[PDB]
This record gives sequence, C-alpha cells and structure tokens, in this order.
Amino acid sequence: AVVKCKPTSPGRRHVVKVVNPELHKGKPFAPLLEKNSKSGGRNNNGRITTRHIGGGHKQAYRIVDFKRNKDGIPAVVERLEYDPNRSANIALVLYKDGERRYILAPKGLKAGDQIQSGVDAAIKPGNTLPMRNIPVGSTVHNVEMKPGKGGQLARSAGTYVQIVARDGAYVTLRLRSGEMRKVEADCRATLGEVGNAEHMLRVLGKAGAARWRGVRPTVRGTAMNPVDHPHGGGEGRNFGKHPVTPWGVQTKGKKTRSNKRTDKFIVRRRS
Amino acid sequence: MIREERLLKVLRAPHVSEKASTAMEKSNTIVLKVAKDATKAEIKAAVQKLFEVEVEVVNTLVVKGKVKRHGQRIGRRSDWKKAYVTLKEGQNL
Amino acid sequence: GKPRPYSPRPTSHPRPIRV
Amino acid sequence: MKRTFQPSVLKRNRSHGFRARMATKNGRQVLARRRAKGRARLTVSK
RNA sequence: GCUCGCCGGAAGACCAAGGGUUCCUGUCCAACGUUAAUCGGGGCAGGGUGAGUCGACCCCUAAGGCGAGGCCGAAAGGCGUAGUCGAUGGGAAACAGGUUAAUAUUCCUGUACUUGGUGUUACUGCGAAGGGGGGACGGAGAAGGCUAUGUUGGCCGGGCGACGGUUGUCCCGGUUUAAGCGUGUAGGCUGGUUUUCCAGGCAAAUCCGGAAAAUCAAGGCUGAGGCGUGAUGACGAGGCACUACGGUGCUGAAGCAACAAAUGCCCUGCUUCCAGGAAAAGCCUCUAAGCAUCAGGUAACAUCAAAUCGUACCCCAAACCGACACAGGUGGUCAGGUAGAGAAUACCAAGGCGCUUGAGAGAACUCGGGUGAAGGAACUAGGCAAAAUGGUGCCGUAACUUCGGGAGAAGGCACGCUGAUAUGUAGGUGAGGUCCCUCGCGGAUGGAGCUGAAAUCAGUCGAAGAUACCAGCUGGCUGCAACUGUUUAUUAAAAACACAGCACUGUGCAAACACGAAAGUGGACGUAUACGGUGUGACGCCUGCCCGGUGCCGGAAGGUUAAU
RNA sequence: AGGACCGAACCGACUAAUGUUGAAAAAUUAGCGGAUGACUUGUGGCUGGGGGUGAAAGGCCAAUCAAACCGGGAGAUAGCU
Ligand SMILES: *[C@H]1O[C@H](CO)[C@H](O)[C@H](O)[C@H]1NC(C)=O
Ligand SMILES: [Mg+2]
Ligand SMILES: [Mg+2]
Ligand SMILES: [Mg+2]
Ligand SMILES: [Mg+2]
Ligand SMILES: [Mg+2]
Ligand SMILES: [Mg+2]
Ligand SMILES: [Mg+2]
Ligand SMILES: [Mg+2]
Ligand SMILES: [Mg+2]
Ligand SMILES: [Mg+2]
Ligand SMILES: [Mg+2]
Ligand SMILES: [Mg+2]
Ligand SMILES: [Mg+2]
Ligand SMILES: [Mg+2]
Ligand SMILES: [Mg+2]
Ligand SMILES: [Mg+2]
Ligand SMILES: [Mg+2]
Ligand SMILES: [Mg+2]
Ligand SMILES: [Mg+2]
Ligand SMILES: [Mg+2]
Ligand SMILES: [Mg+2]
Ligand SMILES: [Mg+2]
Ligand SMILES: [Mg+2]
Ligand SMILES: [Mg+2]
Ligand SMILES: [Mg+2]
Ligand SMILES: [Mg+2]
Ligand SMILES: [Mg+2]
Ligand SMILES: [Mg+2]
Ligand SMILES: [Mg+2]
Ligand SMILES: [Mg+2]
Ligand SMILES: [Mg+2]
Ligand SMILES: [Mg+2]
Ligand SMILES: [Mg+2]
Ligand SMILES: [Mg+2]
Ligand SMILES: [Mg+2]
Ligand SMILES: [Mg+2]
Ligand SMILES: [Mg+2]
Ligand SMILES: [Mg+2]
Ligand SMILES: [Mg+2]
Ligand SMILES: [Mg+2]
Ligand SMILES: [Mg+2]
Ligand SMILES: [Mg+2]
Ligand SMILES: [Mg+2]
Ligand SMILES: [Mg+2]
Ligand SMILES: [Mg+2]
Ligand SMILES: [Mg+2]
Ligand SMILES: [Mg+2]
Ligand SMILES: [Mg+2]
Ligand SMILES: [Mg+2]
Ligand SMILES: [Mg+2]
Ligand SMILES: [Mg+2]
Ligand SMILES: [Mg+2]
Ligand SMILES: [Mg+2]
Repeated sequence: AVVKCKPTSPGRRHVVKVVNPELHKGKPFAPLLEKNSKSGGRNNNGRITTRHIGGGHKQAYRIVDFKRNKDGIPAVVERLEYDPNRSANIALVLYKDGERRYILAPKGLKAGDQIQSGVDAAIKPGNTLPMRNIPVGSTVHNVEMKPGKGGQLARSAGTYVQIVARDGAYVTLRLRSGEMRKVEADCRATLGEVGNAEHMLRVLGKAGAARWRGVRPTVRGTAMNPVDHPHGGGEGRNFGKHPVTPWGVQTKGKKTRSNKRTDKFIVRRRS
Repeated sequence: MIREERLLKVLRAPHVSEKASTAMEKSNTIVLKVAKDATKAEIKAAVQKLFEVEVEVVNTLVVKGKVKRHGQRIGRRSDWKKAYVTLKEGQNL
Repeated sequence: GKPRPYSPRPTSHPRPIRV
Repeated sequence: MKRTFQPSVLKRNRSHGFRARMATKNGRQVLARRRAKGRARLTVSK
C-alpha cells in the first residue's frame, strides 16, 4: 500500500512510503546471510571511481537463487522478506527435501503458493522454465543471458520481459528499456512480473532519506571552479559550454555504447 | 630438571633495604637481585639448591634503570629483576 | 648575528589599500 | 586548540618504524641514507 | 595551628592515550621557579612497582595490510589465490578486610573460583581441516520488577551547652559487611515426548532441515533482586594505655526497620518502525577416514602446573598536545545533601584548592561592573551596545494556511507564610492478624505504620511571594532561499553549496562510467521501478516562439580525401 | 511518529567588547545556533601532489596550498635592485 505521511514536521510533508503488511517482521534466515561491507564507491586503488556513494544503513547480503537449478522438486513459499540489497521483495521457499532458498518475489506470489523449476514445470508465476518451454507472448523475469549463468535481465521492482518471437535456437525479448534482444532458447526465465511494483511511487521526502540509502550529495559542475570541472567558473551564474561529464565527454545525447561483440544479439535499440 | 650451571647464574645478590628487612621479619620473605632472563621456576630451584631452604612461592618484578647525569653527559643505569622469595614457616637464611 | 626569522604570524590590522 | 602532533606509538611505529621502512625498496633507501650519514637513531623504533 | 575565602557533573576521585621516575625518603638552593624561598615536578643520593584470576601476550576474526604459487607490467614494480597478519569487537577464573614513607583485586588474613597436564578408580563409541547449532548483534519507545543510593524513625554511644531558653517532639556521631556457595523469585521465550520415512546440509550422520503418525498437555530454557550461608568472623562511634606529638599498642556498643529511588540491573528482553541492523573462534552437537577388549570419551578423588611482560607517578593536566610551571586542546568511568523538571542553577558534603611577586595610594585615562533627576533612539550607517522580556497553572489567542501549523501568537488573572477542610486529605506504599493452600520467595482479605501532592475557605507579613541564581522581548509590512542541513580551520554563514521533487540524456551487463601502460577493481554480488552524467531545485499554477549558428542524433545521390 | 519543539552535556561559531610585543601564531567574556541526527565522538584503516579529498569556499591535504613537504638538477635564469 502507498500511504502519504501527515505534514507534522517539514521533513515528513512530502514523504510517501510503501507499507507492505505481508512482509516478515522477524529476522531473516541466517544460513543464507553473508556480510557485505560498504565501498564508498572506492576501488582497490582506494580512489573514488563512482561518486556519490558512502554511509547509509549497515546491510547483510541475502544469498538469492537467480539460477533456479533445483528442478523437479516442488517448493512452497514460507514468507515474503524485505531485502535491503535490491528494490524487489524476496520469498523464503522450502523445497520438499528440506532445503530452504531465497528467490525474487514475483507479483501475486504469497505464502502457501507452490513453485517448481525445470522442463516439465507448470506455466504459472514463480515457476522457472527454459525459455523454449515457455509460450511466445508470455511475461517473464529473472531471464538468463547464457544457459546456466543465472538471471541477469528484469530483477528490479515491477520489471518483466515479453517473449515476442522464437526463431531456431534463439528467442527475441522486449526488455523494459524497450530493447529487442536475442537470447539462447535454453536460457531459463521465471514466469510473471517481479513484485513490489509500487516501489517507484515512494517519495523519499527529505535529504536524510537519500543519505540512509547510501547516496551522498551531487555537486553541480556549474557550482565549481574551472580547475574542478569543465562547467566550472563565471562571475554569477554563467555556462556557455556544451554540457559534458567531469571528464569532458558530452552528456546530453552522445551514445557511449562501444561493444561490437554483443551487437549481433541486439535486434532493435530503445531510441 | 635444570642444570646446576644455570642455577649458579640466576642469583646475583641479596637486596638490602627497609622493605626487604621488614619482609624478612614479617612475611618470612627474602628479597634477591636475580638475572633479568631468570624465571620464577629457576629462582625457586636455585634458592632451594644453593641456600638449602624450602621455598613457598617466588614473586618477581623488573626494576627500570634511572636516567642519571654525570658531568652534563646523560646516562642510563641497567634494568634488573627483583625476586620476593617467600620461605616456609621455619627455615631462616 | 640575527636569529632565524619567524614564519607569518597573525596581524592586528589590515594594510591600508590605496587604489 | 588541537595541534597537529597527536601522539600514538602504534601509528608512529606502523608509519615510520623499522619494519615499515624495510618493507619497501624506497624505505630501505631511507635506512641506507641514514646509515651513510651515520645517524645514531635510524628510525623512530627506538 | 586557628580563622577566612574558592571549586564541588569539579578546580573531587579512578583510568585509557601520551609521558617516563615526574612517585617516596634524606639532603642541597648556584642555575631552573617570571619575586624571596628554609619550599619544589629543580640539583644530588638512596629507596619504591610483588598477580593462575587485572591488563598485555595468547585463541578468534573486522576494515585493511602482507601475500607461496598465480595473473599483469620496459626495470622498479602492480593486483591477487591458498594462506598469514591486523582491535577499536568475540573468547576461562577473586572477593572483602588488613598492611608500606612509597605497591596492592598483585603482599598478609579469611573465604573462593578457572583451565589444562599426570595418576588412580568406575563406566563407556571415540575420532575432522568436514556438516549443523550457538556465538550473533539496528533505531526509537513504553512499562513493570528491582538494586546502587538517599531520607526519616528505631537502636546504641556521647552531650546538657561562652548569651535568654535547652532532661525533650532536644543536640552530635555511628548504625558497615564482599566474591563464592545454596535456593530459584518478578519477569521473558518456547508446546513437550516417542516412533517411522526422506531428491536437502560437496561424503556420512544417531545432529540439523523436511514429512507422516501416536500420546500427553505441562515439560524445558532463560532470569534481576530477595532470602540463607559466607560471618561465634571482619569492620565499627568512642574509651582505656604509650606518644620520638609524626603516629603505634589495646579493647569494643548498636549494627534494625520503614519510605523514596536512578540515566545502573532484569533487558542481547518487550512493543514498534524502516533506513532492515559484523565476522570468526571458544562452546555444544554430528558423523567421515581411521582406531577396535587399544587409544580416546564421561564422572569422582588425588596430585602437579598456570610461564613471560606491564603494575611507581601525572592523566581536563605544572608531568600529555600547545617553544613556557602557557586562561587553549584531550576519550572513558564514578555521580552525596538542600532547593530544582534537571547532569541547569545557587549554597554545601566527601575531597581538593586560594591560581609562585608583594606592600601602599585611592589622580587623569583604560578595562570589568553597580546606580541615576527630567527626557526616552533625539544616538548611530544601523537601537551597535545596553536596558528589557523571562517560571507554573488557568483563561484567552489575529491575518494567513500546504489544515500540521501560525502559537508560548497577542493579551488578562493567580502565586509567600499560617490554620482549617484532613491532630496529614486524594494518591502511593504496605506490617501484624485472619482465612484458603497444588504448602511457597504463594493467593485473597486486612488497612498498623510510613510517605504524600493538588485544591478550597479563613487568617497573616512585606514596597515587592516566579522575590536570589535561573528564566522567551513582542507585534506589523516586505526582498531572497521552500524547509533541517553544508561552507571560505585563521576578517565572508549568506541570497552561496546541498536538498527531496522534476527533466533531459547515456547505459542490455564482460553496462555506461571511473581508477589503472596492464592484470584487475569500483559501478554491483546491483540488472532499466537499475546505474552514471547533466541541468533545475519542496509545493501550487505553469514553462510560449525560434533548429539559421555551435553541439548532438540520423541519413547518403554525388564531390573531395590517408596509409596502401 | 519526527533531518519535531524548549534546553544542559556534546558539537558549533551570529554579534559585541577585550586582547593585538596577547594568557592564546585565532583566544577570553557576555550573549548566540544545532542538540535522535544529512548528529556527535574514541580506536584503527584507506585515498598522495597536476595527485588526493571537497553538501564546492580554489576549501582542506601536519601553524605551508591557483599545485604540499624534503632532497636533488642547482651556483636555474635575473637586459633588474
Ligand atoms: C593582518 O594582515 C594580513 C595580511 O598580512 C591579513 O590581511 C589579515 O586579515 C590581517 N588581520 C587583521 C585583523 O587585519
Ligand atoms: Mg551520482
Ligand atoms: Mg540530484
Ligand atoms: Mg564558487
Ligand atoms: Mg577546464
Ligand atoms: Mg551575469
Ligand atoms: Mg551570454
Ligand atoms: Mg602470591
Ligand atoms: Mg609481575
Ligand atoms: Mg652584524
Ligand atoms: Mg630527575
Ligand atoms: Mg614529590
Ligand atoms: Mg629566584
Ligand atoms: Mg626532585
Ligand atoms: Mg581481509
Ligand atoms: Mg610471488
Ligand atoms: Mg597483494
Ligand atoms: Mg590471527
Ligand atoms: Mg581490543
Ligand atoms: Mg599511590
Ligand atoms: Mg536499598
Ligand atoms: Mg540518556
Ligand atoms: Mg597506581
Ligand atoms: Mg593549562
Ligand atoms: Mg603559575
Ligand atoms: Mg571533551
Ligand atoms: Mg553547575
Ligand atoms: Mg578606581
Ligand atoms: Mg568604570
Ligand atoms: Mg544598570
Ligand atoms: Mg535616567
Ligand atoms: Mg526616572
Ligand atoms: Mg516611552
Ligand atoms: Mg535618528
Ligand atoms: Mg544625528
Ligand atoms: Mg543587541
Ligand atoms: Mg542585559
Ligand atoms: Mg526591494
Ligand atoms: Mg536556506
Ligand atoms: Mg539552519
Ligand atoms: Mg573565515
Ligand atoms: Mg564568521
Ligand atoms: Mg566488473
Ligand atoms: Mg539553482
Ligand atoms: Mg530537532
Ligand atoms: Mg566549521
Ligand atoms: Mg561563549
Ligand atoms: Mg531547534
Ligand atoms: Mg535546543
Ligand atoms: Mg573565486
Ligand atoms: Mg594548514
Ligand atoms: Mg606548477
Ligand atoms: Mg643546470
Ligand atoms: Mg642564484
């Protein structure tokens, strides 16, 4: 549910929060927890390589099953859990052989519902089939790009992929970007849409809320001195330059894709 | 078992002071200057073998040497180890 | 002789600006 | 006011100590220069 | 030595860090000490730091470091795997009393506890670098039960007052006791137990996970405090004996209760929220290879071991960082009384100090304060500074508004003390006794004692009752920025920066992008509801016309055009 | 509940006076802002000089910053004093 906060303080007036009451209020499943210490957008040289990363809430990593290899064995969803590592909610599922795993929580999937992966899996949300066993026109998520590698396409809140055409050993996929891309027919997808579609309706409301999620302030180029950024300088607000990145590359329409290796798999771009 | 050669090199001197005198007449304890590398066990072996008395427990501390001046030339005395050696009820040294 | 001079220290008054 | 020298023996030894110098060729060249000059104290270690 | 003054959430006490003998004693006063100095953190000499339990070392990991091979790089080197280091975190155990000129959870006395080795005896499935459990974790809020601790009464010892009164509802002091061991309480969590099977837990598993019966519903885990013991002891106000007037020897009363009560404990709990809250070992359990009346395991008893290094002293400071015995800086711990909401503030206690030049004088002028006739912003760039406002309860409260606000708007009234209501009320607390009882640290009834607001009525003192300290000035019009934030360490705090929100644009994942000759790494263990870049800057209403120029994106008939 | 309100500790630094061979190479005194957060603080770690880091002031990077410090090229060069 999308609920608007009352304007009791100025920092709460604009806050819009996604209150999902079907989420596990208790602690997560310990066996599938790892530590992931923060980077601050700094690489192994200790240099900031991605700006605007730092601080925010301590987060444990949930080992999410993106592969869905455990096929032929039925699985029941125990509970939907909050995952701080991603926009999607995750489902704790118990297979009939005792093993528990986390999966991306698809739209509609609740506790009690049964999921199953493999070639002979049923065509319902949660179930993960090889995409040659999925009908054309179907809506799928957690789509593999190489057979066995695990889902890389359409993992974020309310995202999904349409199987538009099957040709030989390949299928054509309309991605959320609007891109028509070919993938190997063998590549596994999970049917449905990734849940928590109300994720984009949230309004952080105040500066601090961004600082909680680990985003540090963006300082505009035009607010700087010439030495710092091409947009730097001027007496008062000046510009008179073609908008560029901090490193001089034009930033208002200039295509930066340079991958002739994967061009063959692109049927049509977003444009 | 420790060699007599080693047991003859760990006791340097009896330590003479009011606290040593008081300890010897109050808590039947002898205060010894010992080798800086000597252990409580080696002190408890050496006193028993060289003074023919029965030792209850050895307590040790390291005395840090003082920084002294001799003709406006700075110098430092050596660190030494002090052993508080508690004898039994009736032994005497 | 003369001692090594001091690095800059706080100044009580601004130099007058003549322009 | 807080001044620039805030002593910590651990930081001192890790930053400037004998083993820190020995760890790199440039650090070993420091020791070589200081021995060549005939310093009584090669490093902060003492 | 007496008095006076000052601090007392410190200017007291205990530490870490840092320093390193500054500690204690004797002796000296050249220099050092902003003066003198007989004194000193100064000179000189001697002394002083005692640990199985405190800390380090040690076992274990975090960030991060190093890194066999390895990948990469003109060389130097870079990165990183297995590993191995790395606390600021996890991991066994000691308390009270006494003692030194100077150490003490370290010495002594009393009473404890922990871990491992060895031996004996009984009984026995033991075994890991592997599996599972556990360790193991957030913010906020709330309430109950408690203790530290305080107050008062009782009790005991002493007192009868330099000046009116003071044998009483009088005055002063004391009224302390630990770990451990036993008990298992307020509270918190969870349904036990048995059998059978199993695509899971790199193999196995009696363990964990899952499934299916059956029976019983009360079993287990956790837990402050209290109580008992520890303790016929220790401590103990004072008094009897020696005083080398520093301090030794000797004996020893009461040692209870009630009430109040933490920010400490139960509580790593409970409730709730979104921003979703280390790791690894010790520990517990499971088996594998292997070992089979052996090794090894469990329990009791006995014996042995627990090394090494730190331990003085300062530590909001004259000993650390500031060249100084420098009005600065410096993390943690302890937290008495009266008033008070309080760790504010005032005055005190314990304890510690009077800040290492003094003596006079009582000019101008400077500094820091107090008061001021009449006037009241006339001052001035500007009410700068100052003056003023200031508490609690009740009443009352505008435009405007995003309906929260604005608001403590503004403004008005009351306030001390005494008595009564009521020899102390409402409320809180709760003994004895009675009754029940699965019989105890229980339940119900019971209101002795204790504590105790607030209000009303009446009276009464002062110029003034919020009396001190403490403690909003208020209102109106308007620019800018929505807001809380951030900034020029050291002349700028703002209208600047950021900001949620908005838009454009890039980016299909070996992403764009960034750091890097490279390997790699960040982006992200993320995947277009995502990520980068850019501009704009909450919200509301909106965001028009122009694609010639310069970018960018796309097209391609020809023209020209590189190496070759 | 809250980047909510009043207000100590704590963090800061708006105004004034003092001080300016200072008590102090940035303070003191009286007022002042924040004070559950985009908070503050201890310990340790990482980022290195055309480089870092920067809620952006050319700020900060050991009392040094429109290119740190130290040594070297080095007796740079100086139609200038
Ligand atoms: C002192 O002079 C320096 C220049 O030498 C600066 O201007 C500084 O701001 C001055 N300070 C004062 C108080 O005028
Ligand atoms: Mg960014
Ligand atoms: Mg932005
Ligand atoms: Mg600027
Ligand atoms: Mg430029
Ligand atoms: Mg202009
Ligand atoms: Mg112009
Ligand atoms: Mg002992
Ligand atoms: Mg010792
Ligand atoms: Mg001359
Ligand atoms: Mg000395
Ligand atoms: Mg002294
Ligand atoms: Mg003198
Ligand atoms: Mg001295
Ligand atoms: Mg590591
Ligand atoms: Mg190598
Ligand atoms: Mg390496
Ligand atoms: Mg280690
Ligand atoms: Mg530590
Ligand atoms: Mg002492
Ligand atoms: Mg009590
Ligand atoms: Mg508190
Ligand atoms: Mg001490
Ligand atoms: Mg000082
Ligand atoms: Mg002084
Ligand atoms: Mg402080
Ligand atoms: Mg005070
Ligand atoms: Mg005068
Ligand atoms: Mg005056
Ligand atoms: Mg006045
Ligand atoms: Mg007047
Ligand atoms: Mg008047
Ligand atoms: Mg008037
Ligand atoms: Mg005027
Ligand atoms: Mg005038
Ligand atoms: Mg004023
Ligand atoms: Mg005033
Ligand atoms: Mg105007
Ligand atoms: Mg603003
Ligand atoms: Mg502000
Ligand atoms: Mg400034
Ligand atoms: Mg300023
Ligand atoms: Mg990568
Ligand atoms: Mg702007
Ligand atoms: Mg606030
Ligand atoms: Mg600042
Ligand atoms: Mg002030
Ligand atoms: Mg405020
Ligand atoms: Mg405040
Ligand atoms: Mg400028
Ligand atoms: Mg500087
Ligand atoms: Mg330059
Ligand atoms: Mg030359
Ligand atoms: Mg020259």
